[PDB]
Amino acid sequence: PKDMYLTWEETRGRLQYVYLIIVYDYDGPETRPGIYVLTSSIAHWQTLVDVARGKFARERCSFVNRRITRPRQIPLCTGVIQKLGWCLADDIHTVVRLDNFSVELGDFREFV
Amino acid sequence: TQNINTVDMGLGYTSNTCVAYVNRVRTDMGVRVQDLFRVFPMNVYRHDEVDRWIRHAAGVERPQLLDTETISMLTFGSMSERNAAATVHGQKAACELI
Amino acid sequence: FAATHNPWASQAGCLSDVLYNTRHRERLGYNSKFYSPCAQYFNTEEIIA
Amino acid sequence: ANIFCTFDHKLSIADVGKLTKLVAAVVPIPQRLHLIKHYQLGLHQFVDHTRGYVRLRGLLRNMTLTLMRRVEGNQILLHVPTHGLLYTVLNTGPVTWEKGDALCVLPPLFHGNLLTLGQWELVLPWIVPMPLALEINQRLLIMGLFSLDRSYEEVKAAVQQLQTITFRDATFTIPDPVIDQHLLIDMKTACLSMSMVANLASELTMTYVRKLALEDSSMLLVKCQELLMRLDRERSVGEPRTPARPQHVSPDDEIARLSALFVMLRQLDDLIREQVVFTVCDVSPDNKSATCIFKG
Amino acid sequence: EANIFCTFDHKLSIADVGKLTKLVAAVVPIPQRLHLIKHYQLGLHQFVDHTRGYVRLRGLLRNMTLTLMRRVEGNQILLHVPTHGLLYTVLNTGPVTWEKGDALCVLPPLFHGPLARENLLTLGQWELVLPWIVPMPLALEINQRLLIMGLFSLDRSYEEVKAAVQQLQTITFRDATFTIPDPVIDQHLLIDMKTACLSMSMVANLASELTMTYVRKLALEDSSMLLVKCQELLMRLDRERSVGEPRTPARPQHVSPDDEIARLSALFVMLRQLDDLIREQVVFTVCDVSPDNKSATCIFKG
Amino acid sequence: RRGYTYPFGDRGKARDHLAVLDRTEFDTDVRHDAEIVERALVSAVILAKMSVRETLVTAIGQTEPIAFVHLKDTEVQRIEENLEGVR
Repeated sequence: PKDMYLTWEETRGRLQYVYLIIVYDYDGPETRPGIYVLTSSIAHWQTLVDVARGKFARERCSFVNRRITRPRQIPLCTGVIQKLGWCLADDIHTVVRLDNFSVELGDFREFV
Repeated sequence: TQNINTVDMGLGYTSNTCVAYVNRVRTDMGVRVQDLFRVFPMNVYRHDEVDRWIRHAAGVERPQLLDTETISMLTFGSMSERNAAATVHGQKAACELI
Repeated sequence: FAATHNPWASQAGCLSDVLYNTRHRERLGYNSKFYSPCAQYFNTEEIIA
Repeated sequence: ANIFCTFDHKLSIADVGKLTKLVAAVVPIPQRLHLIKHYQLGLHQFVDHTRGYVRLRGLLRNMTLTLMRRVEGNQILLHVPTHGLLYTVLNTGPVTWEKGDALCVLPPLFHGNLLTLGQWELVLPWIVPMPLALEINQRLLIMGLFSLDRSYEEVKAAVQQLQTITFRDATFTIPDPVIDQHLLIDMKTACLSMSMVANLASELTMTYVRKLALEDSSMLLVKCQELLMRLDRERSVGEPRTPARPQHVSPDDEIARLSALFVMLRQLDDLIREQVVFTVCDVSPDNKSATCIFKG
Repeated sequence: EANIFCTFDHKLSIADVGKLTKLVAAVVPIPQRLHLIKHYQLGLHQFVDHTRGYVRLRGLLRNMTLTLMRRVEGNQILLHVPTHGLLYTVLNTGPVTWEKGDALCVLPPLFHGPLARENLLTLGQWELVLPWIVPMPLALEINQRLLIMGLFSLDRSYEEVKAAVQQLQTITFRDATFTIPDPVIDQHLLIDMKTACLSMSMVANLASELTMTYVRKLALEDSSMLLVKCQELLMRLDRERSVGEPRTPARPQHVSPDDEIARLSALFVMLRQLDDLIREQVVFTVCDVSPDNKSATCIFKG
Repeated sequence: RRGYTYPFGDRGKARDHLAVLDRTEFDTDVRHDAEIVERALVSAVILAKMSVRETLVTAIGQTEPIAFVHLKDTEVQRIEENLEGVR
């Protein structure tokens, strides 16, 4: 899907891993969770979380803003990473879909 | 793997065993008594200063700073001797009874 | 043919039977790695069973 | 890899009939040794009065699990599972399983049909779904936090409410962590550690947002500092004027604060995390065994 | 895909192939994951650059994929990328004591202390330096000491930070001693401090009115060794804050245990988030070690 | 605040009476004020009695009398003269 797909890359890495990422933007009154499918050349989890923190610090400040504006309501999380697998840089097809897809149903790994 | 097994076919005690001949003494046969402040390491006096004075006057050192091996020393039973440098008399062995 | 040569050691309730009994050391959290050589005469579950 | 677990004792055929009901169950082993005795089998090597719970969960992180495969008359073929391939395990714990649930492993405190020898017993860990595992983990930890003040009665009603556990066909009695008005020692260290971490989290961020916002200071740091001000204002509202934090601190006391914070954070990983072991597949009828993938 | 071939540029002496053939079943980090590579992309010497930062090598080494060395035949070494869950063997070049049942991590090469400079492979302007396959508690201690050296060193003169860092760089692990060579303040280290600060403040907010005072309750109640060793720290804290007395805690007013369960759940979320910044992933879990600690086998990928 | 900073013998029995002392709040009417000050006062005097470690009476169903603590007897007579003049 062209709407949910995004990256921060020239997508010229060879092995493109994929990552499901959702967020929790509290600029709306209840929540406006931006669901996203994210490819990346980067494969390690932690440094990817750091790059995502560098990209999504607006949702973090919105998270702390929800915490100060409503103490009784508990803030649940900020976002959850889960890898799905990996492909090749030519396997994309502009709705963007993949011809081969190795699967890896990883874990719900949260982050703030 | 050879799965052997054996059956005793004795009415009483066939086999004997004699302590025959001694080579050496592995221990110290010394007077270094068993120090209680490791075998009961968590217990301290309620007043802080008197416990500081007692551990000063007995030579036994307090925990210097709180690290994970000290926590494992308090919770588990661990290697809390931190063994001597030179060892010319083998092991060390005694205890206490009032 | 006496009563007891050490009244601070024999009866269940003295200091040594709560200092060297293994089943009484567990009520005080002792360092398990040390071999107390006196701990063979002071037990009861090892002795009476 | 195979493990052969023999018994030095005499094995009664009635106990063989008991043991063949354990055709495929999870058992832990302290070290991967090819030929092993039965004294290292199970969790009877760690049971006592004084250690209790957290010691077993700590010692379960580094143990390797295995499955019984077949039964010879004096040795058991234990089979260490490998990742990705799937096996059929048995539902040992009291909770029944459902499809798709991630299975975690927990020491059986409540346990109460086991192999019986003269000094050695067999005890098998509970194979519980992960949300129930985290649920009873935080239930036991809050029940350990409340352990000092049960002389009052609404807190007795609170721990009585926390005593039971709601799940599908499940009313368990989680055992009391405090025994004879005293806490067992590892839970005492655990609750003390999270208490002091909660204290130093309050008492050090008031310095470190100042120490860190002399760099690029985004709105994250600003709202963090206002939240810290809210915490300070709601903390010392019933107190005299202010805590009045100073700026010129000795270095080594700060080192002893921060190292203590991290080293007591280090001994809480066994409670905050969960080893997922099995992701279950299609279950047998009446839910007494299931084919499961070993996600280890 | 599982096998990759690295070819050398220089001619290889008998000493070169003899040094290489002792490196069977050793670890090699490869960044690029290409099927064929030159020796400039081998190992770690392409990114070894001192006066830059140990956290830089710790960051980029975390992204590089691993392999094992086998079937060396001259002008090719045939590295084999291990896959998940299978049983492989590993020879430790670094002088680290290995114990069974232990889980391993990858760290950049911190020097042993004599500075042996055993490059163990000779080229004209190239070396084969290796990352250290290290047990999990040592790597956890390295990350912890690294973050402590990061947080402490802000806004400090050289004097007190020298007298502290000369104590903090020294580590001990099983009758050994290592140091951290390039501990400098970098950007990734800085953003990890900011996330740790946010997480610690979230732990500060998400504590109830009874978990905060539990250590105070036990300080009234009991006197163990670690009770005193924590009470001195909290007492020095509260005495540097206020010159009054640390108050006895009160009765718990509002008890409604679902708030406490959700409170501890949010505390657990933030504490796992804080804990992941020092914990690295397990890259090898051992099965059995040689009695010489020269090699072992391991059931994990690279 | 003087009760929290003070070291007593035991802390739970002092603690719930201090908690009683924290619940001294009033309304606009004065009918309930004259009955909440007696519970505030019995809590204050049992803190006064337990702070010096003096023996308070502990009969079954017994109340502590509202008494001044550690004063001279002529000062007691003078202060009761003043309170009678208020009466």
